[PDB]
Amino acid sequence: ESTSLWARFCEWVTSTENRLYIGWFGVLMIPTLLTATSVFIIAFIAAPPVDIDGIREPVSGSLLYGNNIITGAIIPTSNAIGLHFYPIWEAASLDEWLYNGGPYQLIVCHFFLGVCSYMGREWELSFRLGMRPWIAVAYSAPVAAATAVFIIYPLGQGSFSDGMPLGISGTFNFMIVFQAEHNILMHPFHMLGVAGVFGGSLFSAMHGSLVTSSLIRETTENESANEGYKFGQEEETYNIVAAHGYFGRLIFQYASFNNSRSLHFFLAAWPVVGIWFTALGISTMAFNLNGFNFNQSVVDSQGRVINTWADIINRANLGMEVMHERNAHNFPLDLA
Amino acid sequence: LTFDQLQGLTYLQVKGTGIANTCPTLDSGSSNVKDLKPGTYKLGKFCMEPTSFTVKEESQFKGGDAEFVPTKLMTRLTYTLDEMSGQFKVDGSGNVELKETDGIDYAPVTVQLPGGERVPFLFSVKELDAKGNADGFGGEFVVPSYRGATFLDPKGRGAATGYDTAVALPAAGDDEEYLKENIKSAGAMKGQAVFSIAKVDAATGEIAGVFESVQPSDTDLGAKAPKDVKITGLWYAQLS
Amino acid sequence: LVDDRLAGEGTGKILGINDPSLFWAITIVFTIVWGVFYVSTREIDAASDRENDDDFGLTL
Amino acid sequence: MLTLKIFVYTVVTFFVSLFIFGFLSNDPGRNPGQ
Amino acid sequence: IPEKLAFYDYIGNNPAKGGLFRAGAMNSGDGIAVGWLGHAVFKDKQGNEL
Amino acid sequence: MEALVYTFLLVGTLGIIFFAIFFREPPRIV
Amino acid sequence: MEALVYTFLLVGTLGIIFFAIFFREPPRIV
Amino acid sequence: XXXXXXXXXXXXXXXXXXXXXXXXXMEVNILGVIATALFIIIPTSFLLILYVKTASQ
Amino acid sequence: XXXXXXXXXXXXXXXXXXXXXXXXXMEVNILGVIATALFIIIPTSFLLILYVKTASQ
Amino acid sequence: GLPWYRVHTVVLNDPGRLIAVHLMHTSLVSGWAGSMAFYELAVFDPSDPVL
Amino acid sequence: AKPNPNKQSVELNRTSLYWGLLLIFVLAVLFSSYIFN
Ligand code: CLA
Ligand code: CLA
Ligand code: CLA
Ligand SMILES: CCCCCCCCCCCCCCCC(=O)OC[C@H](CO[C@@H]1O[C@H](CS(=O)(=O)O)[C@@H](O)[C@H](O)[C@H]1O)OC(=O)CCCCCCCCCCCCCCC
Ligand SMILES: CCCCCCCCCCCCCCCC(=O)OC[C@H](CO[C@@H]1O[C@H](CS(=O)(=O)O)[C@@H](O)[C@H](O)[C@H]1O)OC(=O)CCCCCCCCCCCCCCC
Ligand SMILES: CCCCCCCCCCCCCCCC(=O)OC[C@H](COP(=O)(O)OC[C@@H](O)CO)OC(=O)CCCCCCCCCCCCCCC
Ligand code: OEX
Ligand SMILES: [Cl-]
Repeated sequence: ESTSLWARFCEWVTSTENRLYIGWFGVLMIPTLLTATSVFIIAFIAAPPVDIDGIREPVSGSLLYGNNIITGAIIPTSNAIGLHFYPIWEAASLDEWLYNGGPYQLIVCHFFLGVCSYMGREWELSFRLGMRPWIAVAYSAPVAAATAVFIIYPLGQGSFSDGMPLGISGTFNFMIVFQAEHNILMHPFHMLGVAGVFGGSLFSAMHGSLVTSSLIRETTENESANEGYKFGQEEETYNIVAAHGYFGRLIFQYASFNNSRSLHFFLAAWPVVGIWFTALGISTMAFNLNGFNFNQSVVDSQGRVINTWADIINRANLGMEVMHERNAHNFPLDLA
Repeated sequence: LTFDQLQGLTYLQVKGTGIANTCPTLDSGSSNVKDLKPGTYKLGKFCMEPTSFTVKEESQFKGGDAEFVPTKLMTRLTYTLDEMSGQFKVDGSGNVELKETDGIDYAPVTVQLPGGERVPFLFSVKELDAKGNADGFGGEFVVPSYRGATFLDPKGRGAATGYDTAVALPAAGDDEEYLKENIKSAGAMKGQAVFSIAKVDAATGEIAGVFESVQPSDTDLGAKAPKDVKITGLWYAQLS
Repeated sequence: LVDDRLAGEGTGKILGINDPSLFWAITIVFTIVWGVFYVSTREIDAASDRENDDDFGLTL
Repeated sequence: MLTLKIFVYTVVTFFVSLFIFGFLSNDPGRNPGQ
Repeated sequence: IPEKLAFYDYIGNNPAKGGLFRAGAMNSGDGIAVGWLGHAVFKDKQGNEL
Repeated sequence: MEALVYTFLLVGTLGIIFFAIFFREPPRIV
Repeated sequence: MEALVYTFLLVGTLGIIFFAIFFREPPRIV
Repeated sequence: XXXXXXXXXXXXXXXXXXXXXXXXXMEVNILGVIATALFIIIPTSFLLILYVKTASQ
Repeated sequence: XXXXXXXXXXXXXXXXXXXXXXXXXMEVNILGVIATALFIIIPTSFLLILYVKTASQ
Repeated sequence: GLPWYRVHTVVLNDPGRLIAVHLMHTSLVSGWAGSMAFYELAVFDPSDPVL
Repeated sequence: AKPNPNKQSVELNRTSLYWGLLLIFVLAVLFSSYIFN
């Protein structure tokens, strides 16, 4: 029916017959994520060492430069750059761009646009399929966490060098330095984050085990129980009342969800809310609102400080603080 | 930009432009240092902006004709020495003696050779004492160690601070294989710089010209042999 | 100096336009996309089966 | 590098323009309900 | 002092000093023991033993 | 040689991902 | 290493002979 | 000639290069190549045997 | 004095034994192990895939 | 069924899948050339062209 | 679209498996000494 080029293009873009839905957020998601993917793979394999701390001490993060999969990483941008925009065209040579940690900014900037567009693309397909539009809201929790460690934390700290390195061992260095400077473990938001993932892991195991325990017999013992379910079934494949009866006796009757809709909202809310707060926690600690500091909180009658477990944590925090970025500090306070 | 032109610009009009890394140009003036009254002047605003970095490489093609190959700058516009002060003595016969005292007088620079080899060096004119005529007056200067005595290597080993062994290897540490790396030294070296006067403004007490400097590279606290770096560029100063 | 660079970093230029050619790159592309969109609005609205009067658009 | 900058400005503007005029093309009407 | 007895007093023969992926024999880690170097007694300048 | 193994393992995993998406068993209604 | 790989190849070849004789496909008339 | 033999080593380096500045890493187990190859092929073959058997019926 | 001659003084052999009584540790390319392994497993898997498919009819 | 040495004979009379099969060998040959060059560039030492 | 009419099914009887396994192992035994060299 449509004869105009744009009318035909817009029909193809929003077409739900494509193998992978594109949509209008996809014309932003696909080019940005492919750009970040291409440079990430190339940089993870063959990028030269990067002077991350701005002290002319390059750090090797590539496979072809002596790293394995665990220790390989895309090194963050140089501390000399700071938060300044460093596209490849602002560098005199591509060798200089690689030396100063250019690929990190290219990945992070295009990746942030990709996940934001991926979130919108999740809404768009739901609208095209006529379903309720809040899977994207649940996806905002991991997006916030990714945005916090790649954008907001570098923003508050003043440098992209303080972002999370794009690597496995680089991630661990990010966490350890983060504990030493902010005491993230004592922050109530990582506490909520831990309850979000420990609880989410618990609820996933319980919901999965309770549904599996209640499968209605539809197969023999020489076949997988999965065969008892046919894709497109109009009837239920497990007995919800039986599962509620088991969990009702397990703790007590009113500690169990009799409602599948309430149960599944709880399965979604608990991890999403938990990840929202731990994402906020990193964002708040980006502006140096650190976790609880109970050092020397307990003192005896004469004033002698009685140590607690918090003070032992401070001893570990002290060790990381005096060792991270060994040659980078000329002055006693780590204000940056 | 002359010195007066630069002073007529706000910091926000310079920040990011890159002209902050340029020595002032001396226009008009004269080409004869004789216009300078003989005496001992006070060197001020002395600045040396490089125009080229070349590093000598041993020739694998035999012949021993080690030549200065071209390089690519790696650390951006952070390589001009400025605010350098001292004394400048002018002789009636045209003899010139320059002596630097304070100021930046040093800047870490890294360049990359063909093949992907980053060669760092500490471009410096520290304790520069040059004597000669107006057309060419050269002298030697102190090139301090690229890394200070308290610089810790990725294994925590340093000169004045750090481990003296490979702690990662409790048994094979302190072996003959690692003796060179375990022991670190921060001794300095020396370089030769030849200056030349091209423009001299007697009225404003400003001089300018070109220079050529040859100095060793970073030795990695004594872990590697230094290469030879030739730095050619412009220079400017204000006698007062 | 030793090398050449755009030297536009941290200079507060409108839309990052260091040279006027970038303006033509953005303007020409936007005009083209706007051009093909403009001559297709009627066809797109016709699919709605309603006329884009003061009562057109998703409304609850 | 300017050639690279102009190419990227052309490319980024192209995909952003499609995004902008894509949602201006009676997007809300593209739904399976009535 | 028997050299066998002294060899037991070496932390390299401790089974809690290895690694999960430091594969092979203990000889592959710190070498093959050749001989005892004798007990090392450290003395201060004034003669006190450290 | 380890770099060869690491790169082969990584691109091998991405190869499986590509095939799992496009060369999958289509979900057919009953 | 070579001596271990030579022995496995040889005993591996002998193992195939054993299966080819006793665990063979039986020849059946029509 | 041993003087000239060591003259080249201290001078311009020898051939065959290495990935990046240095990637020899001779400490690498090398047996890990066989371990990685055997851990890939043996289970992969097991899975492919079952799938092809299944896909053909 | 220095124990540099101590390990030298160990003229009596002290090392894990070689496979031969006359010592068998010769320079063979360890790539032979991988090449032999790949040449065995890859075609063996190919044959087993085809046979198990056929045997299942 | 088909003997193992006659499997690739299925595209004998299928012009569309013959092109696909010849496009696959071309993909592998081109992929080898790029892989071979990258491997050689990781090993080649250009320091001493004469000797 | 319609299914491809050129579909065939590969076959390998047990005696072919033994021949194939014998060739691979015998050829490996032959060339292993040279590959190690
Ligand atoms: C309870 C069983 C057991 C135990 C306690 C040992 C113990 C020992 N063995 Mg041994 N061995 C065993 C079973 C066992 N073996 C079996 C079943 C075999 C036949 C394969 C062998 C064959 C064997 C050989 C050929 C050798 C030994 C050797 C040794 C000694 C060195 C240990 C070592 O470095 O291992 C190291 C263990 C690891 C590096 C990793 C452990 C496994 C991890 C934790 C499991 C992870 C899953 C898996 C690895 C994932 C694969 C990923 C893929 C990329 C590979 C040691 C005392 C060596 C020796 O000292 O010679 C005298 C020697 O060369 N063993
Ligand atoms: C471009 C060259 C070419 C092409 C397109 C073909 C195509 C074909 N040949 Mg053929 N052939 C060729 C060259 C070629 N051949 C040469 C040079 C020889 C002499 C050795 C033969 C000898 C030959 C015989 C005896 C037979 C065929 C058969 C066939 C048909 C089925 C093949 C099959 O399914 O087996 C598939 C093979 C396998 C599944 C495994 C075998 C692969 C070999 C043994 C090793 C693999 C090498 C490596 C992986 C790839 C690199 C090779 C490259 C360097 C050249 C098919 C249409 C068969 C036929 O006629 O059908 C009725 C048959 O009986 N060919
Ligand atoms: C735009 C396409 C293109 C281009 C520009 C190149 C360019 C190049 N290729 Mg490549 N290649 C391509 C496509 C391309 N290739 C494709 C599609 C494949 C997959 C088949 C390959 C596979 C490939 C391999 C395996 C190799 C290269 C290699 C090379 C490099 C050297 C080529 C050479 O000198 O060999 C010379 C080329 C020939 C001698 C071709 C001769 C053609 C014969 C003689 C034709 C005779 C019959 C003919 C029909 C005559 C009848 C008609 C007549 C009467 C007029 C070179 C940079 C080599 C390399 O260095 O690796 C990086 C290498 O080995 N390529
Ligand atoms: C050490 C191991 C190597 C690691 C390599 C990692 C990368 C590749 C991983 C592949 C893993 C997946 C295997 C199973 C796939 C499967 O079942 O496909 C499903 C289809 C179904 O059959 C086809 O199906 C079609 C439709 S459908 O798929 O059935 O819907 C139908 O039309 C057609 O008739 C029928 O034949 O199978 C195929 O025909 C696919 C082609 C055969 C598989 C080839 C895989 C190897 C490719 C080479 C990779 C190495 C070199 C790459 C160079 C660029
Ligand atoms: C010699 C010692 C071992 C050396 C191993 C060396 C490796 C190479 C040789 C083995 C691999 C090749 C064999 C292929 C088998 C085949 O095609 O026929 C399939 C056979 C035929 O029997 C089936 O038996 C059927 C009866 S029933 O259906 O099972 O009742 C009947 O129909 C018919 O006989 C047949 O179909 O099926 C089997 O039941 C055989 C069992 C599976 C094969 C075992 C392989 C591993 C052997 C042991 C390995 C460890 C050795 C150390 C021992 C301590
Ligand atoms: C990517 C690389 C990996 C792919 C490799 C794939 C391997 C290709 C398959 C090759 C092996 C299978 C072919 C043989 C299996 C086989 O016999 O197939 C059977 C075939 C004839 O049988 P049919 O045609 O009746 O059946 C074929 C089957 O497909 C159906 O069952 O014979 C041949 O094809 C020629 C082989 C004769 C003998 C081959 C080698 C003989 C040498 C024996 C050496 C040992 C003794 C030496 C003493 C000196
Ligand atoms: O850059 Mn990365 O880590 Ca944030 O704290 Mn200050 O700065 Mn540096 O030190 Mn600590
Ligand atoms: Cl650190």
